[PDB]
Amino acid sequence: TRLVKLVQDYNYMQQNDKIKLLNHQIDYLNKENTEMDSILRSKPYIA
Amino acid sequence: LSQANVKLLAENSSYLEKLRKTEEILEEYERRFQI
Repeated sequence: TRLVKLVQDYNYMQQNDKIKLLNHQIDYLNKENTEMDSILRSKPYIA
Repeated sequence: LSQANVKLLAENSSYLEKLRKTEEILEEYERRFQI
């Protein structure tokens, strides 16, 4: 084991892409804590 | 503080705006009236 490049590149690269997609899901599915922290401030302002 | 504010806030900006205009006009009018 210690002592097919195509798959190492094809996932890694597909794996790499799943991660990049996940990075975007982190931002849109989501990073909305930025806006919802504003909800945490503002909506309680009814109180 | 969901919709009512939104409407009141919109109105607030307007009510203000109206005042902003009258304040400007009054300033202009004192020194329009003059002598």
